[PDB]
Amino acid sequence: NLIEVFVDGQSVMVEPGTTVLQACEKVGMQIPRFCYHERLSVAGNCRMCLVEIEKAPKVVAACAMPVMKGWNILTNSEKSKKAREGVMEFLLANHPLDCPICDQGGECDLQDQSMMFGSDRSRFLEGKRAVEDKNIGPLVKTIMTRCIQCTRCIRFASEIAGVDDLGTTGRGNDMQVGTYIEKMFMSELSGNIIDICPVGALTSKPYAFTARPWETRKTESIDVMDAVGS
Amino acid sequence: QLIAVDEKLDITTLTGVPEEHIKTRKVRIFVPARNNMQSGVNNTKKWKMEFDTRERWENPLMGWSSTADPLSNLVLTFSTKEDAVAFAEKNGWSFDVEERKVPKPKSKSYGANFSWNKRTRVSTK
Amino acid sequence: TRPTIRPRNDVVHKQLSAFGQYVAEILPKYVQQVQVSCFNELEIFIHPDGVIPVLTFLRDHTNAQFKSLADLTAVDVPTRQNRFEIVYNLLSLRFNSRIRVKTYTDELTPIESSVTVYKAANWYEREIWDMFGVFFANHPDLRRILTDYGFEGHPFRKDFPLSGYVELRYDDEVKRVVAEPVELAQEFRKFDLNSPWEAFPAYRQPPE
Amino acid sequence: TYKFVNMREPSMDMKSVTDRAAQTLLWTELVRGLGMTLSYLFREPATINYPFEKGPLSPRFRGEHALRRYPSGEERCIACKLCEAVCPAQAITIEAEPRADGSRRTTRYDIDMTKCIYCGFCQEACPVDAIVEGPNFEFSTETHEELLYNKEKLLNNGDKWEAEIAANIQADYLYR
Amino acid sequence: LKKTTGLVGLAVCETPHERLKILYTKILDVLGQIPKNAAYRKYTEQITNEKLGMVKAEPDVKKLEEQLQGGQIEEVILQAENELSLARKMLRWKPWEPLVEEPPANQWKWPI
Amino acid sequence: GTSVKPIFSRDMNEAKRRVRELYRAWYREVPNTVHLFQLDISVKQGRDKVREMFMKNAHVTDPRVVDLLVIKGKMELEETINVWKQRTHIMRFFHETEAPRPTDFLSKFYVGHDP
Amino acid sequence: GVRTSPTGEKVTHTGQAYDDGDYRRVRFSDRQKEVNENFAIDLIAEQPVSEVGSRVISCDGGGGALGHPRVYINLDKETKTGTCGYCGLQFRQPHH
Amino acid sequence: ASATRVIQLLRNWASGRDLQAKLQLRYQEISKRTQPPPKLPVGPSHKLSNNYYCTRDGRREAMPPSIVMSSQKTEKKAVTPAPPIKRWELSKDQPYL
Ligand code: SF4
Ligand code: SF4
Ligand code: SF4
Ligand code: SF4
Ligand code: FES
Ligand SMILES: [Mg+2]
Ligand SMILES: [Zn+2]
Repeated sequence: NLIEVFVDGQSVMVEPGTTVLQACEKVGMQIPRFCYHERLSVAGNCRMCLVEIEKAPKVVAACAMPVMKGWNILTNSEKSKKAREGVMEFLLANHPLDCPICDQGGECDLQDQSMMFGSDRSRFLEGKRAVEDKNIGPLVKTIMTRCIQCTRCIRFASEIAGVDDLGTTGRGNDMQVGTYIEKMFMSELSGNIIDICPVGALTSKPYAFTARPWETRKTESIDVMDAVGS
Repeated sequence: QLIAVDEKLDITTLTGVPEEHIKTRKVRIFVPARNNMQSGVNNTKKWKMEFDTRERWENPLMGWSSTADPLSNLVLTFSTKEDAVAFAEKNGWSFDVEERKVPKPKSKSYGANFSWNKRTRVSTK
Repeated sequence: TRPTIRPRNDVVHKQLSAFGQYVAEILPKYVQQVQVSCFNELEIFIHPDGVIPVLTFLRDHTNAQFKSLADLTAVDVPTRQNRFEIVYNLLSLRFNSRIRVKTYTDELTPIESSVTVYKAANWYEREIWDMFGVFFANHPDLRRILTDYGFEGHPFRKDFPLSGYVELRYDDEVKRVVAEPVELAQEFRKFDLNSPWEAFPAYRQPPE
Repeated sequence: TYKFVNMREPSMDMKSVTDRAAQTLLWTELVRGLGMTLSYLFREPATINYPFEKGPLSPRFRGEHALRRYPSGEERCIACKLCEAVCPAQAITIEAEPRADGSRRTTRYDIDMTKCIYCGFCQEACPVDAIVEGPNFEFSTETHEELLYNKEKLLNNGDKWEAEIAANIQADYLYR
Repeated sequence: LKKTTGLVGLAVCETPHERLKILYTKILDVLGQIPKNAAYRKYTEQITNEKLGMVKAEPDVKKLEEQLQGGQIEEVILQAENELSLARKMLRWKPWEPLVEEPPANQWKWPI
Repeated sequence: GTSVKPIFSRDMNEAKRRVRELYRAWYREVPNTVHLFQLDISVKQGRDKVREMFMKNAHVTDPRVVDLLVIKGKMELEETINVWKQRTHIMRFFHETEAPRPTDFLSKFYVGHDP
Repeated sequence: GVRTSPTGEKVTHTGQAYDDGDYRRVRFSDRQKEVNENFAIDLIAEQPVSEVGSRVISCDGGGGALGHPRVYINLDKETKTGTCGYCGLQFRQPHH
Repeated sequence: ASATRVIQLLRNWASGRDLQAKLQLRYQEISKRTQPPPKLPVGPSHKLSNNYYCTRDGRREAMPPSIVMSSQKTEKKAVTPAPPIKRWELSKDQPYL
């Protein structure tokens, strides 16, 4: 049967094996996340989803930790806020200043989560990291200095598209996401990496520089290019 | 005492809208789809009523995008589908209602990435 | 100390809460709800037919001498059954305070005119009618105040378009100004500015 | 505290009564007004000899708009549309595309000077100091269309007023 | 005694105490018609008896004004008249009755 | 609510009475409006326009809506009587400078995308 | 470097030029077409390529606070120059 | 300014005040149009440690208004919105004009 957990003291009935992030979503709280995608596997590396359990001295990765009976999840606690601020601080410390020239622009998860969960000032007094851009076809434009090594594109590529030509090379702060060779990521499902990349590292090349998200009007229609009716 | 009106509410004669934009307009009541470029779901909370798209042409001078439809930018926010339907009915516009699409609950397990005998094992991290 | 955070005033908060309890006890027939905002502003939500008694009490009572009608306006919320929300802001000089009284109404339900309590209610209610379509029952002279002569529709409603439906120009054939359907050389560009990430946890609503 | 503007009362003694009677019969305060006007007549006027003498201005002055360049000659604007987003009057229209060398550069940059309120938000929001409100204000036109600027006109304004704009930005950029 | 009250249209009263006693007695007489359990009657009776006690124990007008803390004695008289008229109106209105009608399910919700 | 608060007129009979009273008030005013504003229209044209404006709301079956309509009609009349309006608005009632909008499907198809 | 269309109308730096049969060319009759003669692409081509002995360079456009936001360019791919895209400036490691 | 003494004396007699003490035209007494460069102060929240935004987030301290009374849900003394305003004291600087 369902077990009883608590989110900020509010009782929730969840199935065994449900994660902390899913319990908070069920109660109505969307925990900030970068590497977590519901359609993909659980990676738990960006560490942005760390939350505090009421009696646990250590924060837990909400996207990977299954809930136990009688767990009180403190979503808006001081420890959770400090953890989110620290993770955002590291991300933006190594992130480059490209927002005006970056197509992700006003629809960026890094920007929005920085404005909602991170600090507003920088303590980084050193130089930043620069990463050589790759070329993976005429559809996806890669500016890899903006990558946050969230491994969404790798996981999507392998699991969904059945193509394992993406991965991380090297280790440490020098880890780079790409192909390691001049190979184009050509597949019939290669725009979804543009969609799911939380930052502007992977962007649409035909759409490059043309518009900004706040200007666009969204019309909900269907697809006719095939018989799927997407 | 207090009178009773056993008839549907209709304020079209009082709103002042032209008959063309009363009769030939079909609004769309729906919950907006999540912007696929972001994982945030806070913009998919409230129902929205929006009108149908009309013609836009190019200005002969300066090449701007002209219009002739007053209700082009008119978008209304409603807390409930019933509230939006009642508003549309009392204002007399036609309406198409689309049901809210909520993601189905999914079973996620970190340990499935290292299955001993299942295909769920991942080849990289 | 926190230099960037506005300080709170517990004394004023407690005084306003006590006075809200006082008025709620005095007038149970109309007072539906009482609130005190965290920046020390008292609000009273009453039944729409209690406007005259509540305003007369808050004006003439010795402990509530709200002589001055600071403001009177309406707020349009289409998603509610009673969309229009009539707001009265009152100032008490003797006790150096302010109060707010909020009632509700829809298109076809009149609201009793409060010109017998405050004289500024005359023009304030004329403006409310002109801009929202709310009719006030016993108004000495209820007519449009701000819109053009013969203007159709009430501009401040949420469902009234920003540019309206008609525009004016001088037509030389008829030697007079004419009103023609609106047509913009450059259409107003609608921006979707809301971020999809929740900003304030304290105001989160139950998913329901 | 407070003070009374008109609460005095005149003394009813014979000398004061006679003084008031003399003021009534002999228009003393009217003569005082005449004397003040005569003083102003003999003073020096404050009129400047326009257009040969120009009124004072400051480096922060908001005038005609301009699009600037880097010293290399490359345009500063990167088509980020921050000015278009922040423009209160929606007087800026921008359309961009990748250039022949792949740069993020605008193809259309229009400012409607009959719609702009000259509020200066565009030069505040610009992260590259591309769009500026220059010092020129004598640009009245005989036709409406001449006030609908485009990218060519704004670049011409920048090239025409670059020295003064650069000097003003150097003078006032430490307050920004 | 004093030349003016400092307010335009507010005449000086040469008999403040008698007028105040008369007005407070009239207010108390009107409040007797209101039902005992009504909360308007209790508070108004309390404040009226509190203020009526001060006017009968202080013959000096200035010290009485300082005790009442209601502006000048003319302003106090005007407020007593307003309170009397309000008491009559409240006797007509009968607002001690239970709530006329509860609002709809979501009428004061915000944001919405 | 089942017991809706009436503005006045209670049922539809008194609302019709008010409609007829307002119609008489407008009808007796058209000669004065033509004379004072120096309109170039006929008195018959003004009466026909008043009749048409009354008839475009003939389908209303709600007494409150009818009461609001007659209130706004009295407002419009008092604007005309006091010469608050000009010839501009009185002629705005006539749409004298609009091209005849096509109403057939074929003409609408030819001119543009308008339904 | 301005160029002339076959209809005799100068082309702007965006390639704008009305067609031969376009009626909108009548607006320039008895008047002039506002065209800027300086092309940013040509000028930035005229600018040379810098050579610095480091894998990562930092560009701010010069002037400090008067320039563009500071960015870092990775000079690892020797087949091409690293271009700061705020100002279109090319840097290169010394090969050979 | 630049004027003859006779005209200045005539102005002083007609106006009754020494005009040269307080004129209405500016003669080199105003600050020069060129000024040394400034260096503005940085601010209170520009520290490198013990400065977390969660401890100084003004917006997140805002709270929904407290519901004092809701119909849905001894002898107490009557109260007032606030203590009555104290009488204003007449100005010692210049009580009467
Ligand atoms: S990915 Fe986001 S944070 Fe990074 S440059 Fe682009 S908009 Fe800015
Ligand atoms: S390129 Fe994008 S999706 Fe891939 S790991 Fe980097 S941030 Fe994630
Ligand atoms: S000054 Fe203000 S109104 Fe004018 S273009 Fe700039 S942002 Fe727009
Ligand atoms: S803010 Fe500056 S860089 Fe951005 S689009 Fe406007 S002018 Fe160009
Ligand atoms: S969302 Fe959980 S660690 Fe990334
Ligand atoms: Mg992306
Ligand atoms: Zn640069």
